[PDB]
Amino acid sequence: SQLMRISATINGKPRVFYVEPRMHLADALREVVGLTGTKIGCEQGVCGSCTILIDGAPMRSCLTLAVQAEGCSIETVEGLSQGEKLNALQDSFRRHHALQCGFCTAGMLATARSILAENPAPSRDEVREVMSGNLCRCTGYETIIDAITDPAVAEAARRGEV
Amino acid sequence: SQLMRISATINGKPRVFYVEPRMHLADALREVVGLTGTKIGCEQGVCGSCTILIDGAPMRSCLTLAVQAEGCSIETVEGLSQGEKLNALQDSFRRHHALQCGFCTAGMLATARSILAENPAPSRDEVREVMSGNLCRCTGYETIIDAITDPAVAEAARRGEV
Amino acid sequence: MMKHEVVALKKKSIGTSVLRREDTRLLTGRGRYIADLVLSGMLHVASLRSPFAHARIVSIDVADAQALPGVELVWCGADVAELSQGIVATMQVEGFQTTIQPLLANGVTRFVGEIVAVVVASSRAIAEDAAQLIQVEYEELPAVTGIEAALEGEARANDTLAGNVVSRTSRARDELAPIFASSAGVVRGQFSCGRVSACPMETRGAVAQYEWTTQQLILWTATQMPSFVRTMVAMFCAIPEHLIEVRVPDVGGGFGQKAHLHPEELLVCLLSRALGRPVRWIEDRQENFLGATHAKQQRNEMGLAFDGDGRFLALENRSITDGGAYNNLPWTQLVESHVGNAVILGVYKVPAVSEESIAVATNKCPIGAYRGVGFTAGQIARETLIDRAARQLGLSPFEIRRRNVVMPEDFPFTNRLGQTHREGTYLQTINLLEEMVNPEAFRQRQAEARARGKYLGLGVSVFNEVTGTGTRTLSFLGTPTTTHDSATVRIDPTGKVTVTTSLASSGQGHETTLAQIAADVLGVPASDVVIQAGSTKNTYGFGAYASRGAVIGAGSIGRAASIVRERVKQLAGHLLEAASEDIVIEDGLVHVAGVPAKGMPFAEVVGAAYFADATHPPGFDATLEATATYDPSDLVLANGGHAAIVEIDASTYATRVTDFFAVEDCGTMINPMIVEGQIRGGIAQAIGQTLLEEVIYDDFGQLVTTTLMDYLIPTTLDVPDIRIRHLETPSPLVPGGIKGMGESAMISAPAAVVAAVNDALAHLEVVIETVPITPERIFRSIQERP
Amino acid sequence: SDVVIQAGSTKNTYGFGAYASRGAVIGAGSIGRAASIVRERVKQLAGHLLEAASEDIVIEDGLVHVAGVPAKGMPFAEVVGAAYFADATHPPGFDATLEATATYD
Amino acid sequence: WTTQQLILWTATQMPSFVRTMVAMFCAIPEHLIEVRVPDVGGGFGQKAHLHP
Amino acid sequence: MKFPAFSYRAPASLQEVIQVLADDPDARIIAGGQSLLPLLAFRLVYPSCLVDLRNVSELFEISQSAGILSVGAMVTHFRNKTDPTVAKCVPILPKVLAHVAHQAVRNRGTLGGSLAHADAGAEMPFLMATLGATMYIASSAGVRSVSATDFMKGHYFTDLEAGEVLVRVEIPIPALHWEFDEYARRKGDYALVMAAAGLSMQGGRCVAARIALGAVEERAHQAIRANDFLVGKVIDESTAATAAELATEGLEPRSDIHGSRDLRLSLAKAITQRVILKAAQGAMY
Amino acid sequence: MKFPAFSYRAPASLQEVIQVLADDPDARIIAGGQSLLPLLAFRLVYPSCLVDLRNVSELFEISQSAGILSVGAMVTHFRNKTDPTVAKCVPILPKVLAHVAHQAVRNRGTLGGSLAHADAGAEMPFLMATLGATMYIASSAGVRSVSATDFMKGHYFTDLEAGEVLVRVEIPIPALHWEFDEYARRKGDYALVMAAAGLSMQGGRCVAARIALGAVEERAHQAIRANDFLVGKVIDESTAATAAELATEGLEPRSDIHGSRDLRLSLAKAITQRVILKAAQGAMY
Ligand SMILES: Cc1cc2nc3c(=O)[nH]c(=O)nc-3n(C[C@H](O)[C@H](O)[C@H](O)COP(=O)(O)OP(=O)(O)OC[C@H]3O[C@@H](n4cnc5c(N)ncnc54)[C@H](O)[C@@H]3O)c2cc1C
Ligand SMILES: Cc1cc2nc3c(=O)[nH]c(=O)nc-3n(C[C@H](O)[C@H](O)[C@H](O)COP(=O)(O)OP(=O)(O)OC[C@H]3O[C@@H](n4cnc5c(N)ncnc54)[C@H](O)[C@@H]3O)c2cc1C
Ligand SMILES: Nc1ccn([C@@H]2O[C@H](COP(=O)(O)OP(=O)(O)OC[C@H]3Oc4nc5nc(N)nc(O)c5nc4C(S)=C3S)[C@@H](O)[C@H]2O)c(=O)n1
Ligand code: SMO
Ligand code: SMO
Ligand code: FES
Ligand code: FES
Ligand code: FES
Ligand code: FES
Repeated sequence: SQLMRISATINGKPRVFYVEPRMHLADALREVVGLTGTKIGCEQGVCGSCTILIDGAPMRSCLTLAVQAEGCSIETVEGLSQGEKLNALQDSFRRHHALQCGFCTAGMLATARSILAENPAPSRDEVREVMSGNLCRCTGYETIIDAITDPAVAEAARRGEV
Repeated sequence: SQLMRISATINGKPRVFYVEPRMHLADALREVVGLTGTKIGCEQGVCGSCTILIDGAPMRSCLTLAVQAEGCSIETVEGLSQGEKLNALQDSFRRHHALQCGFCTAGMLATARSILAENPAPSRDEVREVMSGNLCRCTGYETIIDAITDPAVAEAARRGEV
Repeated sequence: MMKHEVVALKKKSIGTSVLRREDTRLLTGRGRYIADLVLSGMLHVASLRSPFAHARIVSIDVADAQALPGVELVWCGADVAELSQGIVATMQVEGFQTTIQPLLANGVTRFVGEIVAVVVASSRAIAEDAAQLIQVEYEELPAVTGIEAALEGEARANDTLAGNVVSRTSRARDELAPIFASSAGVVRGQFSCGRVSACPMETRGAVAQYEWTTQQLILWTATQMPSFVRTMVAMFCAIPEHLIEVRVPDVGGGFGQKAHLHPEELLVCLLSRALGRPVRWIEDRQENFLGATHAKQQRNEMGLAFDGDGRFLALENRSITDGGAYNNLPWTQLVESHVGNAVILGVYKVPAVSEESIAVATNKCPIGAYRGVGFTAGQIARETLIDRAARQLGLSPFEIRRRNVVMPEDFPFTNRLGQTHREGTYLQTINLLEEMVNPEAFRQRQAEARARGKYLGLGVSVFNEVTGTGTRTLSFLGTPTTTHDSATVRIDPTGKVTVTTSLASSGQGHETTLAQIAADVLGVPASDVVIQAGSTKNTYGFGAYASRGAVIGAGSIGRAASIVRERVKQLAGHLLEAASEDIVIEDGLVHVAGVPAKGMPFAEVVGAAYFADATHPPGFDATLEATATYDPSDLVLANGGHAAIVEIDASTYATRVTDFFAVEDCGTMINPMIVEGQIRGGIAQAIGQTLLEEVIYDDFGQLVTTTLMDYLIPTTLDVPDIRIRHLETPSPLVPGGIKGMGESAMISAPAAVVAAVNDALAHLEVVIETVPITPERIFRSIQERP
Repeated sequence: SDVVIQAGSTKNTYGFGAYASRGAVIGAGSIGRAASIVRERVKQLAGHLLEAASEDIVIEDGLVHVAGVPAKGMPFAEVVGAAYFADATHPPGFDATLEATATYD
Repeated sequence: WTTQQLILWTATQMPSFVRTMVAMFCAIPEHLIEVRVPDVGGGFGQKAHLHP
Repeated sequence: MKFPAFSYRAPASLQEVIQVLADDPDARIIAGGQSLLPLLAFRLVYPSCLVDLRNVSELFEISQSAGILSVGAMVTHFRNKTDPTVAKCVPILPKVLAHVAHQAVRNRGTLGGSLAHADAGAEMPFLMATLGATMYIASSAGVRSVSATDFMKGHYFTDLEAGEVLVRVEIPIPALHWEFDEYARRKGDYALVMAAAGLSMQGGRCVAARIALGAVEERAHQAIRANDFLVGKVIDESTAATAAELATEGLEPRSDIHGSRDLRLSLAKAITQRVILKAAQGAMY
Repeated sequence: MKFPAFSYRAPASLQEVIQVLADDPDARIIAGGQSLLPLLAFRLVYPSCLVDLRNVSELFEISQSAGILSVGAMVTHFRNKTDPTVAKCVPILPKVLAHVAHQAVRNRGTLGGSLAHADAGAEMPFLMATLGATMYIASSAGVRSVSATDFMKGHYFTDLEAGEVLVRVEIPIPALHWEFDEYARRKGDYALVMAAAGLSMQGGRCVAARIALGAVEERAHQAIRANDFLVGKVIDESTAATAAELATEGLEPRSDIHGSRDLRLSLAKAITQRVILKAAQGAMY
């Protein structure tokens, strides 16, 4: 067979999917698993739109073979909201108008959660530095920085709810 | 796996589909194979809306287990037209206004094809007799009898193209 | 009122039998019905129903069902009650008892088949598996099993009501006793019709998709009234209306059954919102018999008094409807007897009338609308008595009718019950029908049938019918309701036309006929027009029912098309130097009426309207898309007649309808081919109701007919070839003179068959006043002969 | 919150789209013209019911009332409901259509 | 083909324009064409052109 | 209305079929499925596994030998109604099958399935008993035979024991000339009453008669009183009428929504008289 | 932009990886995939199979022994930049890694992958050569070693032969105090030029110096002229400036869309001067 059985945990749920080695993880999540939240803007690892968390670490899903997801715990944007409510970070993005077309948002959230996991209240400079690998063509970035440093986001991060 | 690998030819093409024994052929064609032309109106073998041809013979697909399709050649309404044009029988149904809501049509065509295969020019009485197992709530049947006995249909039947 | 406007048009496409554009997808398996819809993550609902006609629900245990793998949710009446109290159905009628039908029985069930619990699972099969795991404890209560018990018994069908009489009305109460006592002749009958099911080949179904991130709900449903469903879901589920869209796929037959709000339609919306995933409800054949609606069950104790010449002196009718446990929405139990008695005089002049309409609640599924509604029962009773009166006097059934029908010289004529006849072919229909039948030859054939042990009978039925049903008609029927039906028409830049309607089709050809109407109004080929339907995103209307589609469609599309047509005329007149009022559009040519050379192609004028600012006259409104509602200014009465010949075997009591003749006058026919299809379809259902079909509830309230094995609908062997003739009396209240006719055959054809059976057995001095007329009933009638 | 914007389909309306900083303006103008057509019909009905000239009717905070007299007002929903389902409340020559289309430039 | 209708989903800033142009350049009757626009991830004028 | 869950097997041999049914008491056989699936759709039966007989070739055989027609249990109504051998040996069989359901159902339904289902209103159980056929039933222990009359014990009641498989039916080539008829709302519909008349005519006089009524009672009714009466008589309207009365007296049909007891009897008498006259007509032909 | 087709294997041992590569010449190794996948996306390479090293645990080891830091080929930039042993033994490593791409890329990229890819503008090939590291390469014939300088032969050109696997890199713990810097359009961007300076001071006088420039030419440039000049001098602005000129004279950068030869040299000089002063600062204090 050309397809390979891959076992990985996605957004807290153990999943089994079949993919050919030639397919990257971004495409697998989108087309095989059916989670289109992960976006593709370059497939070269530069734009960061496909950024997701693998075993808690942000990685480019376009530069990860789907087969390399074997035995890993993946988190995509779809797994963020708890129940039918935006979590603290998502709500902050909305309140600060940190998105327009929304295409870069999934990747932004992934990197942002990584930052907040290590530091609940990073400085604007630290945020601009770590977020420099995620491109946005609509916002001018300032409001994204505002959203990430919002006090409600810091509080949620401290309680481990970001 | 409670699913069984079934091998059957559908509309001239060899197909392989997986189904549970508890699923009848009508549901398998519609939901597993994706050919929704076959309709379900009673699931008791009475209405005839799910009538299809299996190895050239009309049968109730709601009363045939999907697993019983193994090794059989199935013909659904989707296989009738050739090259994006209605065939003689279909065109006749249209010219004589032999359908309204169209729900009984797939089954009507299956039985009609069978009739025409044995006799290209059946009498109106013969058609009413053989079609008595296909229910239509819209038309009053007269125009379906008209369509099947149309001279262009008989001609096409003789040329083996109905 | 602007909604009354009757736009002017030159008929070109209208009147021609254009082949149906929908046929191609419907003949290739590419129709898209409700069960064919596929949505990602779609879940399935199954229902557990009450096995008792009336019972208290002591307890319900759904733990095991909830635990079964694949099951996502299990609700009982209490769960639903928190989200919606149910379907509220009422009427602006004095003494009418409002009913609120709970989506799921809660604490008590009021009819076998009522839903007591629902299960949503990964598949329909698994949902059913889980439903069988639900444990329910009942306490059977005395049930109301029929009209007699409802009126004279102690048991109450619906405990939220005061007594079992849901509605009681009498619009005419003349003193008739002395007339019946002194008239030269009298004929009376205690007619009864059993319940029947619309029994469409495609059962009911709906799929809801609620999206929490937008708070928007999309409800796909096989309905004849999309705008109505959208508004009711909003009200009964307390969901903002603008956040709801109802979509209608191709529908496999409706016939009125799909012209009701179903508890399940609300349930899937509630379920999808609760689960955050699509929820699909596709009922099986048994559920269609158990939990949809039944129709036609009324008893009519009718009496007709007449003089020595056959002139009708008085008509008395006590009509009672077996309404079921609740009032269906939106027709209610008034759908039978109430609206039926309003037109009980039909086409005849009867000076003295006394009638009463009674609707009673029983522990059965609610009575509902089915092609012809309550008009059918009275038609059967009156026409049968009229034929009996004729035989008693030695007059032909055609002659006695000529002596009582509203005559050509009589129009306009207002009968005793307030119906004004303005334009129709009553007399001409009787004469044409007789010519078609050739009674002289029938008498010869009949006499020669006795020698073969066959009873041949001729039955006649002449009718008139309210069509284009809108506000005015609903007022006349005693069920006050204001209607609203808008259409949108856009002339696309290249000169093509896009029409959007609120009308929903279930096989009657709107996709083709509405295009024919729009084409004629704008003076373009029908092939250049497309009809958009099945979405509430634009336009708003009551839908297709009461033979109103052709009329309402003609009127609304007419008005909307007229608005943009006028703007095209204004621009054309400006360029051609002529008053807009003098511009016409014909065969795609926009020109000065009477002067084709002084014109421009339609596409060129439209092109300029969109993209040539400099060509616009001052004050011009370049908008080439408009919307308008339409409602006829008065009744739009269609008419016709039917004659049936039946043969009954003297030894086996087998009955066969050997001939059927139809005369129809629906004003201007849009598509003769489609109209005849409607006539033949209605005639088949009529034969079904009169000789084969019956939904049966036994003495305990159990539904004994839940399969196609026990519920017999006509086959190719039950319906004969049918002969049809047409007459056209244009309505001045509808563009093109169009009148409706969808229900015509189911109003009148049943009467023709019943009359035929009675004519066949007349020589034995036997009558049959109950439908369906089965071999058992014929056997019994003949055995008890005098 | 009582309004929803439908876009992304050519089934109804026709426009050049969003470009040259025209969205807010073209949207305001076209939606304004369309809403005004139906707004006037609501005022005509409200005027009839409140016995006042349409030009003196104002709709603010979901209240349809005579300018300066919010005392003789009716909630928006009540007037609209009558427009759709209360034929007897309609003034002579009224056009009950509460959906309209208009181009703006 | 059974309805002769075309649905074109496209990330465009000018849907009506695209619909009219498809009809013109492909000789397909305009009333049988519907253009749909899903959420679009930025255009800035680039998606305000008819693409081959 | 969806079938309950179950496993599926289609063994290539009879012994394996017998073994599976024997090993699993809840397993049930499936042939054409035209009676079983509707039952499953109504969830009136809950088999653990369905054992298809499609791959047991011998059950599809039709043959003749020494005055007897052998029809395998898996022979479809369609084949029985069109097969040359059957047509020449037992011509009454295809004439009766014309009344059974419709084309589509007949393309799947089998003789064995019809007999095992044993609907008291079915044509095959009635006909086989009337024609004096013999059923051959297989079990782990071997093959046993039983008359068609003993096989059909009542509505949905046969002599079939747990784990047994009806293998074939052997029909003696009739000496009597048979004619059949029935009363159904519409041809193809389950009959309210059916009747068969087998006659032997020597001249224009009846020498032997076998009159049978079906669907009136739970089992075929061999009208001995009518048989005896017809012996030695010239069959005419009055005689056929008297025999019809004798054939229906004592019968007790069940009253239901499709017909009362009295209607049933009246119809049974009318149909019986009709078939007797028809058989007399054909016999002398 | 989709990868061409290929098979995949992720063997549990180094020996097996070697066997796979030996048996299939068209097979290629995949580590973090951050440099190979982009090439596959452009279809610049067509491997028959990709052999993942993810399951070869020995390649993930980090250890120190007798003055030398051992880093396995599969150690990610992230681990190298945060590991305690690496930080204590070779503090210049994590400081250089801060310039490599961004967090997401450093979470998958590895030391071995970076070295084997051998981009002339990459930090690791430059740093390892400059630090005098030794690479250990395994093949079917055994394990061999080569200096980091000899390992990096040019842009996308290493001493690696067909079927070989870089197993680990051994870095001698430095006696010199190192500082690093580079010029990149934006921090993280591939540098136009990078420089490293390692110094030893006796009071305010330099006694040992190692100046190296990378990304200017295809291989790291050890500025011997500069090294020899700095020895014995007090390192101030003017001295660092002269050393910078000595370090860049002779270099031949290539002009492209991101910078001309002259710009490159100007930048090389500025960056080198800066790092030298920074190194002298850290060395003395
Ligand atoms: C709409 C409709 C109308 C019909 N009308 C009529 C009619 O008018 N007249 C008529 O007589 N029939 C009628 N039938 C039924 C038809 O004849 C069935 O095919 C028949 O009754 C059952 O045969 P089958 O091969 O389908 O068997 P199946 O349905 O598979 O099963 C029949 C039963 O017999 C058992 N069984 C099957 N084969 C064997 C065997 N060899 N040994 C032991 N047990 C076995 C099965 O386990 C099951 O319990 C109708 C069916 C339908 C759906
Ligand atoms: C947007 C972007 C920006 C980047 N910016 C920089 C930057 O600023 N500086 C920089 O230095 N790098 C940069 N990188 C590249 C990054 O450092 C890569 O991770 C590294 O160059 C390759 O390591 P890898 O583990 O991903 O290996 P892979 O991509 O898997 O492959 C490396 C190559 O070496 C081979 N290979 C891998 N491991 C071995 C082994 N142990 N033995 C033998 N052959 C082997 C492979 O077959 C392949 O040819 C960037 C990458 C991206 C996507
Ligand atoms: N003068 C006229 C009148 C009617 N027509 C055509 O015949 C149709 C039915 O006529 P109309 O009386 O206008 O009624 P509706 O269009 O509103 O259809 C509903 C009507 O249609 C009937 N016929 C049905 N036919 C089918 N196939 N399916 C249903 O569900 C039907 N339901 C019934 C019932 S019940 C009803 S209320 C119209 O749509 C039109 O295409 C025409 O060509 N010219
Ligand atoms: O929908 Mo028709 O009026 S019963
Ligand atoms: O779409 Mo903006 O006009 S360049
Ligand atoms: S799509 Fe992965 S980095 Fe751009
Ligand atoms: S919001 Fe559009 S690219 Fe970021
Ligand atoms: S659904 Fe199969 S016969 Fe009705
Ligand atoms: S066309 Fe509607 S049921 Fe036949």
